[PDB]
Amino acid sequence: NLYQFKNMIQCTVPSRSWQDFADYGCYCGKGGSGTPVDDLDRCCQVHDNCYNEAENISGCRPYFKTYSYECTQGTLTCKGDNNACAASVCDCDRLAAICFAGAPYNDANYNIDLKARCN
Ligand SMILES: [Ca+2]
Repeated sequence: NLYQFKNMIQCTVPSRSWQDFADYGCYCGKGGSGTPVDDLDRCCQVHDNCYNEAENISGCRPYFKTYSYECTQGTLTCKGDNNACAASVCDCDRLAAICFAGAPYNDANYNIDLKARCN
């Protein structure tokens, strides 16, 4: 769920406030369309697409599904007790969190005008 994803981000990128990734480019947060503006945005595009794919699973609601995971000593792990939905969503979140940690953060790309720039 989003709370868990927030925690994944807090654990792979403790140097930023989680909310720095909640409204960035065309895909991080709200958004879900247009040209990814940079590598961080591309991380979010893959994440968004990953969620859309997980939503094909019956009863699978990525913002809400509580999965089983651990963030310890620099590593994120999706646990074996996860059903197909939980495993898929956890993987989406894990990969995105790792992606965020390796992407440059451009302040100019925070809170961009989606209606104008993400068509
Ligand atoms: Ca999004």
